[PDB]
Amino acid sequence: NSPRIVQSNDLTEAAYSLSRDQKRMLYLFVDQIRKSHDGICEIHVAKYAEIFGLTSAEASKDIRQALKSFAGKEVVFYYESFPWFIKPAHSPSRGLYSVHINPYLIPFFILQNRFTQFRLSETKEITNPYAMRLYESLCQYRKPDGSGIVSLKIDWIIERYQLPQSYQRMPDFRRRFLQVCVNEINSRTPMRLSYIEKKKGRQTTHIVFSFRDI
DNA sequence: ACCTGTGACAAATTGCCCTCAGACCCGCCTT
DNA sequence: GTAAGGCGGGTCTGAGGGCAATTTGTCACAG
Ligand SMILES: [Mg+2]
Ligand SMILES: [Mg+2]
Ligand SMILES: [Mg+2]
Ligand SMILES: [Mg+2]
Ligand SMILES: [Mg+2]
Repeated sequence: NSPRIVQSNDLTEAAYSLSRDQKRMLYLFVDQIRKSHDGICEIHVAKYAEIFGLTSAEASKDIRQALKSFAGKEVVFYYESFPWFIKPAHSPSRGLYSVHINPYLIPFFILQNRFTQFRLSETKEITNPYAMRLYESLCQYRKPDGSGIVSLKIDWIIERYQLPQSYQRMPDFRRRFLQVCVNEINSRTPMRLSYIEKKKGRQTTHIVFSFRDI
């Protein structure tokens, strides 16, 4: 009976760079917003700890540092850029944080034909944020029986997930992004994932993912 | 030229550990 | 002896300060 996150495909496919801790918080904002609004959300240290199996101390550390690092981050919807926050976060009470999400993001969070959905228990053990991005993109194509198949273009992966510059060399892309993230998904989610490479000449251009549910 | 994979090293991140003051509660002293 | 109402101290939290072991980001070399 875990909380069911649903979100517009525009967010699944947006270009941005967030840490694991920031994305964990972002799922709860999207849930809060969705039960309704004006963008103001809230996070309690003690429930976050319980949700993600952390101590109170380490939850506090994760929230605090995540919140400070939102400053200056933008989100781009394909070409329109917005800041996530329009005011700094603050604590009215011990164990409580209050946050001001950009009100212009609300429509981008929630069209009834174009959406992505997963239960939070599916992603809360993933560590690498890129494996988080990848698992959201695959869910976007999932069927009721839990299977799907999709071809993603490599340049689009690099742009939207904002992979670091040295992964433009394909052997580094293979070793440090693709193999690690397919292993995490196979190990940390109920999804079972395989893939093959599409070539054009000597260049590899797309990755084709197939998956089913356990 | 282009392509691949591997070995090295640096920078970042993980779950831990400790300390100490804030909020909350309630047994006991006082009247 | 009882009973009602305030206070000091004890427990529960979370806001800080750290750590070493692993993972991620980068580039030389060779095939
Ligand atoms: Mg990072
Ligand atoms: Mg942490
Ligand atoms: Mg060529
Ligand atoms: Mg060598
Ligand atoms: Mg050569």
